[PDB]
Order: sequence, then structure tokens, then C-alpha cells
Amino acid sequence: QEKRKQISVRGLAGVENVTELKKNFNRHLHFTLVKDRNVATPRDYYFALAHTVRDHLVGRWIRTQQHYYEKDPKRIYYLSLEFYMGRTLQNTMVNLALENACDEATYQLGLDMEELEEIEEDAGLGNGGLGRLAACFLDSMATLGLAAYGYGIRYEFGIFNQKICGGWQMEEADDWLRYGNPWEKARPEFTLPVHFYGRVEHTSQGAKWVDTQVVLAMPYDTPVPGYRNNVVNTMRLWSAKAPNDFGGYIQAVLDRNLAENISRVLYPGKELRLKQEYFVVAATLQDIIRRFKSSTNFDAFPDKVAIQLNDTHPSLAIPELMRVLVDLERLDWDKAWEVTVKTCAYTNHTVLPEALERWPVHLLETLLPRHLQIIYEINQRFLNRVAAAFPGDVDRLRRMSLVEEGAVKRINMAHLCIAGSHAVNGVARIHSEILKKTIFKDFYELEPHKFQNKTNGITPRRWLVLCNPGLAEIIAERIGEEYISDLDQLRKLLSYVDDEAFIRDVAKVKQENKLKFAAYLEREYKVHINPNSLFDVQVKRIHEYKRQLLNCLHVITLYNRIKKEPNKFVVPRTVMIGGKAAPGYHMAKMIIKLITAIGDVVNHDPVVGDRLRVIFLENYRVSLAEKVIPAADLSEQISTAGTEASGTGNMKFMLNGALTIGTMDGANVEMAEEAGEENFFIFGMRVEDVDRLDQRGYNAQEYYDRIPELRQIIEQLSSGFFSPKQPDLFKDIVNMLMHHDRFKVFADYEEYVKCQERVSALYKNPREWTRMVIRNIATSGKFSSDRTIAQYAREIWGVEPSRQRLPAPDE
Amino acid sequence: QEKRKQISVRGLAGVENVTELKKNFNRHLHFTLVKDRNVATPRDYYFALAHTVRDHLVGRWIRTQQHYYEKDPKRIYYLSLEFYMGRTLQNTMVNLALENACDEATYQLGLDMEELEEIEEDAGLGNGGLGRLAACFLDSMATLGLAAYGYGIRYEFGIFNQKICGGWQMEEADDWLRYGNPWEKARPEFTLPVHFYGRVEHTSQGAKWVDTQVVLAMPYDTPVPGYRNNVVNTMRLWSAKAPNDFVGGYIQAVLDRNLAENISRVLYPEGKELRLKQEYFVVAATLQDIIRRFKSTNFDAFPDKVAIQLNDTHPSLAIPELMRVLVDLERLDWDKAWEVTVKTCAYTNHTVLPEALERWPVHLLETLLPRHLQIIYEINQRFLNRVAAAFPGDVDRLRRMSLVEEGAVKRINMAHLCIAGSHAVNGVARIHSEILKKTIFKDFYELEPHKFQNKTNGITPRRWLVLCNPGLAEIIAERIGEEYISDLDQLRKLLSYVDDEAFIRDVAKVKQENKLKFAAYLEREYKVHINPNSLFDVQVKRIHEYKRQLLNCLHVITLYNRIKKEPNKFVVPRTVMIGGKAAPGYHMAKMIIKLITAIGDVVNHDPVVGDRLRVIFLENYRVSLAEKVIPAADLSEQISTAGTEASGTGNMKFMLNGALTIGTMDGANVEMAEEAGEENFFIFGMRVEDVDRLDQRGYNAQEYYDRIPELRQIIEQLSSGFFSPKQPDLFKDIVNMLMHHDRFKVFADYEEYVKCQERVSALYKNPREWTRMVIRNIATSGKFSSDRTIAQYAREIWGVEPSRQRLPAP
Repeated sequence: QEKRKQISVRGLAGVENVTELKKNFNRHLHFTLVKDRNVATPRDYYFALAHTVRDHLVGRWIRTQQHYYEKDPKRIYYLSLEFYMGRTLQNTMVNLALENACDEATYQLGLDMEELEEIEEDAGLGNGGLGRLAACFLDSMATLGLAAYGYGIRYEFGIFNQKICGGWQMEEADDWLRYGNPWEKARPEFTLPVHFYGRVEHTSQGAKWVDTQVVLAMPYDTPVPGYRNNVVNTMRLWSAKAPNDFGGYIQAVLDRNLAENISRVLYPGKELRLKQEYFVVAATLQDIIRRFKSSTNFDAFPDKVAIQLNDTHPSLAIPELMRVLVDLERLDWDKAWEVTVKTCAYTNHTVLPEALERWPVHLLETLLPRHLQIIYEINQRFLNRVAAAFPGDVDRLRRMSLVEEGAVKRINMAHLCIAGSHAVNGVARIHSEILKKTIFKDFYELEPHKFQNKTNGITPRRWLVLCNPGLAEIIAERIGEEYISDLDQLRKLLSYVDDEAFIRDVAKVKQENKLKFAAYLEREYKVHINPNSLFDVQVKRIHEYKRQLLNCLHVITLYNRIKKEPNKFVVPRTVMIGGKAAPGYHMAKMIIKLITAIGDVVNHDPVVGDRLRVIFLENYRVSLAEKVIPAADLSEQISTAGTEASGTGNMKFMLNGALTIGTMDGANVEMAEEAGEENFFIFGMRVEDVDRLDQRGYNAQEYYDRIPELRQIIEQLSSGFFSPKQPDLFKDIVNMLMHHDRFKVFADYEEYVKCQERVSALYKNPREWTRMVIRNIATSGKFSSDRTIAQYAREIWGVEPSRQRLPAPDE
Repeated sequence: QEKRKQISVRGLAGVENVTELKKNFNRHLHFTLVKDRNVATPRDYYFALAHTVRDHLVGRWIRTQQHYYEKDPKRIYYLSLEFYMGRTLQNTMVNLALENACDEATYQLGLDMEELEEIEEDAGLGNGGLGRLAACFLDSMATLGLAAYGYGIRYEFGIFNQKICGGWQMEEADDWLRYGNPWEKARPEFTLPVHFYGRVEHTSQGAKWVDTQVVLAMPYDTPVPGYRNNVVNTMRLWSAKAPNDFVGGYIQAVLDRNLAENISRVLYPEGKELRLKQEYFVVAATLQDIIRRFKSTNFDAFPDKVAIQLNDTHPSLAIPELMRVLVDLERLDWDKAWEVTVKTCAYTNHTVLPEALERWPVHLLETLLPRHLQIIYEINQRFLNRVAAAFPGDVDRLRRMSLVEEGAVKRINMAHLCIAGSHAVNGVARIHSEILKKTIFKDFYELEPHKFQNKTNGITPRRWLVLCNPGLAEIIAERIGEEYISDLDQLRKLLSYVDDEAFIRDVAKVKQENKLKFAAYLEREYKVHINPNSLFDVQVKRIHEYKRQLLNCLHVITLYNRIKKEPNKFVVPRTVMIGGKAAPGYHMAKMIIKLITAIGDVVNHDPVVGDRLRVIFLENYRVSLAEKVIPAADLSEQISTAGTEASGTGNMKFMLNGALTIGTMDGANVEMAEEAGEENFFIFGMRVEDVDRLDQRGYNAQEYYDRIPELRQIIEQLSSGFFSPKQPDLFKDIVNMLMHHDRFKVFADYEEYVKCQERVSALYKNPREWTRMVIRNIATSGKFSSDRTIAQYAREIWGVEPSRQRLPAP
């Protein structure tokens, strides 16, 4: 029909007028929300603004998907079990240049846009660095015009929010979907069945998977905009529904329950966690193939499809793809295996052979009987390749097998990912080398070409323009706007290091962010802060190996020197530690209680004054990282060498005018390599010194004997200086540090404190200090997720990035 | 603030503008639906259109609510378990005058508005007459300017969709909510807790209800528009959610997730605990919403500013729940709380027989609602004092009037609770309201006459004429104009045109066009030839023994036997249509449906019959189908055994739409025949007084089987296996019932029924006379407008006045 051409996107968005944005706002508040100004809550005004912004999103979104259907590009699929999105309101505005228009429009309507900004809940879809990585990657992928989809699960309750009561961590429900979420769209049209349990019948055709229990997977779509390029991509999240039925008995009420809670909560080996993995994998694959068929010819599949496996969590995508291709599409085993390998690639984030995912076979046999078969067949054929390549070597067969013999039979999912992917990558340079050298050496020796590095990276949008507009603003002045999408050219700033106007500017922006963050702290927890002090922050997930305990040791040392001679001048410091502990982890809960207790002693001690403060930062998450990171002077990256694969907080601090004190570990190695060892506070044992120390054996008592400061704090700790109501409250923190300290806190102590004195020394000197910050920021370019993604694109997926601004919308 | 004035509805898509509707349609497909013309489905285009009509509706909704917050009128609350809403799209467009403009809008966007309308699901909210009555009233109360709210449950899967397989009823789930409901609005911010179980602590200051289980009641708002007056009222429906717990004890809390949630999953229909939970749930969440709204102070101004209509006994707990909130939570003394209650509430009774009335055993009430039981016992004891006062000595009357009834198990008679906690008890038909005073409730009447009343049911002329029969509305509005739509009595003027050739042929023409549309719809599913010239003989009600579709079946087979006996006789061709759902687990009704289709398998494929006779069973009968088959009918079958029907609302639809009525003297039939004139009506069979006489002397089915050789042949056919050749004795329990335990006297009304049908056959043979009679029915039918009914509610019951005045916006 010729008349149907009038059903169009063209006349719709019009433009971004202050008159238009006001119009749509009143329209969304009244027609979409069914409120008016007499009953509107700040939440309702937030929602109205979100909807007014979404309209500009969806317009660019329809056009992008139309573009992809026209152009049939290679489709890239990023599978993650977490997506640490944070907030969307401000990110959408900067990416669509709606920034000032909305600001003005909100002002004319008589509301503070910022008030509305703070009402938005952090997306309850992610947990740690892994989830943040995927969020940065999605932003980069859209910004470089790749046809990319993020696939995962829509958790209703995320992972808890953290309250601190009397120094103790408590966990509450993150009910972030309470009032709904303006950003997502339900797609009941595309609901897909997912199967579980049942049994396999080996009949004439091939294998049939019958008598299964069905869970429905309904998708919700979220737009992911690029940086002012008008390309909008999709995040498709699966939500679980049980089918509706009518039988003499309703014992199958559990059905409904254990079907629903696949989409209820993140973790943490529950049978549940495996159901989550299968669920996301099964729906996503049916969806991919469906989209492939709407161009049957599976030879071109690897030319039109790329599937990334973020860790082993989505590892069942390999047997699943094999299952569909062989059982359903009637393809023969060899041809389908070829398609699978060339389609899939695997990213490892782990440095120890302990974190790596294994599942008992009795589990797989019960819920995924067909997949267990395919896994066995994959194993026998792979072990053939091995036996031909290394005839004789029996030990190799067993070391490389997907099946693992022990007290209990297990499938090693990392060995599955490696056998079924064309590329495997580590996430930082030293990390990828350890993978080759130790963790996966047998596979590397079989297939050297398969193993790559792709150093991690951060998005300059959220982590520079969004969170630090002041700093983005003073840079643009010297070099232009282009760096935002090409971070490599912050290098230009290396000319302005002896320029005086820039030094005072870079120093002014920092102090200002320190002021604004000092204010936000007061206006919530009643906690006095000298905004002139060095801002010492360690924001990480609380673990023994992350070594916030080494931080504590330095803090108490510093406090002791203030008590010994209250008259020696000392560089003032606010020490801020934040991060969630895993429920269960008894040691992490104790570390928090300790930090809060130190604070209680030092922050109320009259002699100390304002020269030293210790604050735990409650409920650390993206939107809070956005606040503290631009406010920091000193970035604590103090993990034992060897324990970090990369890190990411890493790069955020460096991009934001903070100097680093850290170990030669993870991506610090590469950061120090960009800034120059001299523009970095590197200290403590190296990866080689650790290996040396486990060889001759680590006795923590022979550091304890030679250092009277360490001896003193241990005493204060044991006698109950920090818990006068419960002296023995910290006994098992001491026990560990002394007897089973697997992470060598006492070792690195000597050098850590010296290094801290060099820090304090340099900070006495504002100009020199700022000149060092500059040399860090300038040289922060390699760590853009734009660079990371360009490498994934050319080196693994086989697609070319493009920064061409798509036409649209009202064209 | 003055900056804050710019947040207003004023200039937001204001018009009937083919232009702006085309602008908005596009907005919604792309921005609300995230679809486009490449990807879009017929369903998609319908949602875009639904959304376009919605923008204009909510504008008037915002305004009607703003307006209600200063004028502060006496609010009326209609509590109903069912709301039989049907489809919403065109009832909405006709009421705002957007129809013509949307038609044009969609037409120039390369789309056909008729298709789009067929995509919409019937709201899964109601079951039969009681639900539809609630829905007609909501349309009426908005049309007469009243400040009304509908309160009910939002059933996720409603009550089953009906599918016929092998001539057997089967039930499928109705997820009418699968793609969402564009008409409603989630209100998560107004969630209320609802309490179950627990126990009662008597403290010095007052009683406490502690240690309870809690279920959350989430309201959904649906707007209900007035006819062209711009008053848009509210239907608020509660949806049950379980609280989110996040451990040791045990996860039997998983049961109280599910038990919690199927309060809201499905309608009904053992005497379930679940039913009772459903009744308290809607009552409790509703009474909190009322009080709440009444504070955005003392309760002296409560029977004057609030009105609670109980529709049947289902929301009866409102009386004892109101007393709970006022004494326990609000600290009024029992007398001041009682006075507010007995004046706040009014009860509508829909039943004819004493064992149709709701009765909960106490052991059940003691577990689930302990505080309510104490209040009931307290309510009862006082009420009994008044009876012993006003009737000394009479220890024979106390037990008869007690709320506490002493059966095998001890039970609480929920009707007596209703008569005691309300000032007005209303009947639903003039004869019905009288048998309440006469026998069923005499004791209560001989104690409070002033209480009891009649408010004959009505039906909205919007859905049931203008919307379903635009052909008939047109020809009428050509003579007398359009004012009748909101004043159905003006149809009286059509008595003048009874002898007008043009008008006569006009009426016959619409009826004939309605039959052609319907025959086409039919010929599609049920792939059978419909003869559009045959008399359309239709019976649509619940499938029940007393409703008597078995009487109709016997006529059909009589007719059949005659054609096979004398195939060269002229016979007026008939299309016989029977439709209605059978309660699952009511076995006899499942057999009746099987009998109707089995008669169909023979008669519709007998080559000797040709197209003189056809029997169709109308599958999945529901509001939207009702509005297709009603305009197409010639004959309305209203044949319940006399005395069994309080009213009968579908009767009035057929009457309004050009059908003639064959019916016993019962329910709404009486006031129909009285209004139309008796000889304009096909009355047959026993009257109420005639039935008594058969119960006086006994009913024996053999002395009808004996005197009537045609009745005989039919029974021999059923028993012999005529209509069930593969399974000869499939209908044995039907024969047995007819022979030995026919509680409803099918045989007794037979002769008189078939005689009367010949008189229908004879009149249909004279098209001019048939139509003049049809005219006489239509013209005489305004008394059954639910605009009338509602007015007698507002005046004689609620104490508000109807207004036909417009409201502006913006």
C-alpha cells in the first residue's frame, strides 16, 4: 500500500526545542503517567523527564535497526550474566546532546534537574568489574557503529543494598523495579520456551529431547546510545515466566517458584546458578538464529554472527549451538562444529585455577541430559586432536580433558570454552601471559594462535564527560572535543605541563570536586571532613587479597606517629574505604567492622584534630563511583602481585587526576608503562618475589620480630584498643595475619609505608604534584574502551569499526 | 510556584482532528510501541489506535478528578465481584464523538478500523448477568453525571474461554492480559496491606488484630466515560501480590506466595476457603481506599458523603469490616459506628430461592477472620434484642431471623447480615422484589417495610443499541433525532410510524442487513451454509436445567421429525442458535451442550432437510459475541420455568434490537409484556401460580409422556441412539432426568410451547405484520434503559441527583 508510507518516524521528534521538550514533558506526566501537578511526586517528575528523553532515544533506535536490516552487517553478540549499568538519565542526555535543552526546559518548569537525577535507582543488573566492563563495552560498541547486542538476564532484585549498622554490614533487597523502569520495553511477542530435565531418546532420525519441563523466557529491550552518532543499539534481557495450566494434584506449585526465581536474584554451587546459565543461553541462541534466518544456509553463519563469552558463565552456548544445529537443523556433526568454533570466542577474567567454573556430571545428567552427551562427544573428538598432535603423552589427555576425575566427576567449563572458540583472550598483558604460561599451557601448546590479549578499558563518556564535566571542560579548551571519541589524543596535554594557567586549572577542578563531594558526605551521614586534606581512597570489593587490611595497617601507623609526637607537621589525609562484602565471607564482614572501629577511635580523638580521618563509604556502586572518583587525590591499588587480572577502577582514577599507589600487578603494569615508573607510586614485592617467597616459605613472624610499629598495632588490636567493649573481637583477624596470611600483608608493609611517605612528601608541593597528575591524565589514552573494542572488532570478530554519524532522525 | 503553572493539560492534542489523530497514531506506534510499518502487526496498529483514543480519554479523566476534588460531592461506590466490560475501543470513541474522525484517520493511513477492532480481547472480568449489570450501570452513572467508582478484583485469567471439541465443552485459560491492557493504569504507589488469620487481643482501650498474614492489594485504574458529557469516572480493580521476603525456619512461605496470588488469578466457579479470601480481599482494600479518599475530621458526615452498594452477598463483609475500622481503628463507640454503617450501605438481592443465598460456616470464619466473627455475633445479638422487643413472647421468630443459622454445621447466613447492616434492601424486578416481602424475607419486612424496595434492571442504550446496531440507531434518529440515546423513553414516539411503509421497510431492511453480516461471520467458523432468509431463533444464557435449553432441543427435534415425515410441506425455515457456558464440573450442563451439537450433526447434514433447518451451538458466548448475534435475531428464547428468574437482562437487549420474544411469564418478561402489550408477545406455559399447583398435587412426567405421541418418539430416539449412533446410550442420564426427576417440568410446558412456536412461524409468514409487532416492541422499550434504573438508585437510595450537563476541558 502506497498510503502506508505515511506511517513514518519523520515528522515525530521535530527538534530539541525548549518548547518541544516542555510540551512532551507535560504530555508524559499527564498522558503517560496519568498525574498532574497537584499530585505529582518528585518521582513522577523524574519519570516524566525520563520518558521525554526516551522518545529521542527510540527515534534514533528505530532508524538504527532499519539500517541494520538494510545493510545486513555482521552481528555481534555479547553474553554476560551481569550488566552494571548504573543510571541512564544523564548518560542518555550527553550521548544525545540533550544536555542543555533539558536543563533549561526543567528550569523553566520550576524543578531542579539534579534533584530528579538523584531519584533514579542504579540498575540492579550487575555486581563487580565484570559487569562494569560489559557496560563500558556496550557504550563503546554503539559509539563505533558496530551491530552489537548485549544479552543477559533481567534480575528483579539485583544484588542487595548495603546498610551499615553499628559497624556491621547488613543486606537489604534492591527493589529497583518497584515503580517500574521507563527505559525498558516488554516484548511479549518474542516469548520463547526453555527446556529442563527430561531424557534422551536415540531413535532413527538422531536424538530427541522429550518429556521436558518448560520455562518461558520473555525479553525486555533497553536502548544503548552511542556518542552523538545517532546509532542506538539493543540490550535484550530475559525474564522468566512459568506457563499457565488448568489433574488430581498441585504439588507442581514448586514449578512456578523455581521457574520464577531464575530471574529473581544474582549470585552468590546451586542447581539454580546452572539453571540461570542455561536459561540465558537457550533463549539468546534461538533469538540469534531467528534473526539470522530473516536475511536455510548455515555456511554463512560465522560471517554474520559473532558470540562473545564473558567468562565461563555462558559456556553452555557451545553445546547448545551444537544441539540446535545437529538435532533440529539436521546438520552433520563435523559441519556444525566448524560453525560453532568460528562463531564463538572466550574471554577469561581469572588468575587462579580455583575461580574457574566446574560442574558435577550428576547435575548435568539430571537437568541437561542432551548437553551432557554433546559435551562427551566434543571431549572425545578433541582428545583425538590432542593424541595425534602429541602421540604417546598419556598425561596430556587427562590434563586437557573436559571431564575431570576426582572424588566427584566434574566438567571443566573453561576446557569447554577453549575447545569450542576460535579466539581465547586474557584481559591484561601479564594476565594473558600467565594464561599461556601456566593456567592453559597445554591448550596454548596445541593452538598457539588461538590465544590473545585484549587489555581492558573504560568509557570516556561516563567516566570523564559525565562524572567530571569540569575536567572535560578545561581540556576541550586546549585540544578540542575530539578526544572524547579518540582518547589517544589526551597526549596533546603533554605540551601544557609547564604551562602555568593549566596547572592552576587542573588543581582548581580537583579542589572543587573535593568540595562538592565533601558536601554530599555531610548532607547524609553527619561526618566532618577537612576538604583540603589528601583524599586517600580504596574502592574495591572487600577481600583478603585486595588488601584493605594493609591499608588499615598504614592508617593505624599514621595515627600512632600523631600520638607519639603531636607536634611534627604531617600531611593531612581523609582515608576513604568502600566496597561490598559477600554474604558468607566471614573475614570480609570483619574487615568492615574493623575499618569502622578504627574510624570511631581516630575521628573522635581530640589530639588528632582534622589531620586524619577514616570513613567507610556505604553501599558502593556506579553512581557513587561517579562521585568519589573525580574527588580522589590518591588511588589505592594494593593487591598482592599476581592476584589481579587487570582492574578497571584503575583507569577511572588515572583519567580523573589521581596519582596511584599500587603493585606491579594487573593493568598497573601497563599504566606505569604509559605514565612512566617515575610518575607512579610503585612499591612492594613483584610477581617473581612472591614465587620466591612461597618457595622458601612465608613466615609472617620474621617481619613481626624486626618491626616495632607492626608489633605495636597487633598489640592495640589484641588488647582491644579498637573494641574496648569486646577486646577479643578482632582475634581472628590477628590469627590470620600472623599464622595463615595467604596474601602476605606483613611482607609488603615496610615498603608500603615508605612509599606513603613519598606520596605525602610530593603533596606538600602543589605544583610538582599537579604536574604529575597532568602526565597521568595526558597519558591515559590506551585505556579507553574504544581502543579495547577496536581490537576485539579487527582481531576477533572480523568487523571494521566506523565513526560515521548516521543520518536521522527528522531527515 | 508560578513557574509550576506551566505544568498543565491545557493544549495537549486537543481536537477531533483527522490531522492530529494521524499525528498521534504515529507517535504511539513508534514511541510507545517501538514498532514501525515494516515490523508492525494488526495487533500493533490496534494498540497504537487504542493509545490514540486513550490520550483524549485521560485528558477528560484528569479533569473529572480535578473537578471532583473541590465540589466534594457524595461519592458512590459500587462493589462487585464481576465487571463484564467487554471490549473498550468503540464504546469509547462513540462516547467522546471521535468515531468518525478515527475512521477517517485510519482509512487515510491505509488501515481498516473494522479489522483493528476485532483484534481487541474481551476483558476477562465478568461471567454472566450480574457482571454485565455492573458494567451497564458504570456507563449509566457516568452518563448521569454521578460521582461513582467501580470496585472489583482484577482477575488475571478471568473465567475460561470455551472451546467445542467432539461436541464437548472444553475450557482454555483466558490470558486477555498477554500483550497488556492499554486501558488500565498500574498504581503501585497506592498498594494497601490486607490481613488474614491471626488472633484477637482484648486490651483495656480496645481490641487488636495481631499475628496476621498480610497480602498486598495493588489497584489498577480503568476510566469509564460518560456519553458525550466529558465526565470520565473510575473503575479501580485490586490485584493481589505477595510481600518480598529475603532465613532459616522454612519455605512454606512459598505456599503463601501462591495462595496469596490466586486470589487474583481466576473467577469462580466445594465451598472454597479461597472464595472467602476473595470476598474479604476486595472489601478490605476498598474500605481503606474510601476512608483514605475521605481525608484528602469526624465521621458524622459519612452517610451523607459516601454510599456503598453491595451487589449480591459477595461483598457482605463490608458491613462487619466497616465496623472494625470505625470501632477498632477510629475509636467510635459501637452505636455511632453502627449508625454510620446501617446508613452507609445498601444491598441489592439477585436471587429467587432461599438456598441460593451465601452462607459461611463459622469454623471457617473463626480461623480466617476472627475479629469479624466477634463483630458479627455482636451485630446479631443486638439485632435480636430489637426483634424480641418489637415481638414479645415470640421465641419462634428469633431463630428464624438470626444471622447465626444452626444446620448440620453451624453457619452464618450472609443475607440476614446484609438486611441488618443496610437501610435499603432492593429487589431487581417488580415481581421479584415482592416475593422478598412475601415469603423469603417476610419477617424482616414485618419489622422494616421502609427498608425494602424494587429497582427493575436496565441495560445501557449505548453498548446495546448505538454501538451494536448502528443501522437501527440511524433509521430511528432519522425520524425522532438523537436525544433518545440519553433518554430512551422518547422511543415512545415510534408508535406513530407503525403504519408508515417507509419506516416499516426500513426496519425490515436493517434486520435483514444484520442477518447478512452475521451469516457471513458464521459461515466462516462453523463451516455450514446459513440461509439468511430463515427465521433467526436464538437462545443465549447460562447452560442450566432451569434455564431450560432442553425444552428448546425438543422443539427442534419435533420440527425435524415433521420435515422428515412430510418433506413436501411448506415450512418456515429456521436457524436455531443456542449459546452459553456450562460451569465446569456441572455434568448435566456438559451433557446438554453435547446434545445440542449432536442434534446439529444429524440435522445439518440430512439431505432431506435441505436448508429448512439448521442448529448451531454458539461457541464461547461473551459480550462481544452478544453484540453480534443480538442485532441479527428474530426470536428471543426466554423460557425458564416460571418463578425461577429474578429478572433477565438479555431479554431487554433482544427487545431493543428488533427481536420478538417467546417466553414464560417470569422476571423481566412481565414488565416487558406489560409495557409492550400482551398480544405483542409470545407467552406460553405455566405461570408462577400454576407451578405451585403442580407442586401441590405432585408432578409426574409419565402423564405427559402418555398423552403426547410426538414427545414419545423423541425420547425413543434419544434412548435408541438416533443422535449418538456410535454410543447408543450416551444420553441415558438426560432421558432419566426428564422421565423421573425433572425438577423444572420440561414436559408440562411442551404442548403450550410448540403451539406457541407455530404462531411465531405463522406471523413470520406475514413480513408486514411481523415488523409492525417489532416496531411496537422497540417503541415500548425505554423503561429498560439503565439510565432509568440508575436514577431510581440515586433518588430513592443514594440521595444524589442525576445531571445531564456537560463538562468542558480544557
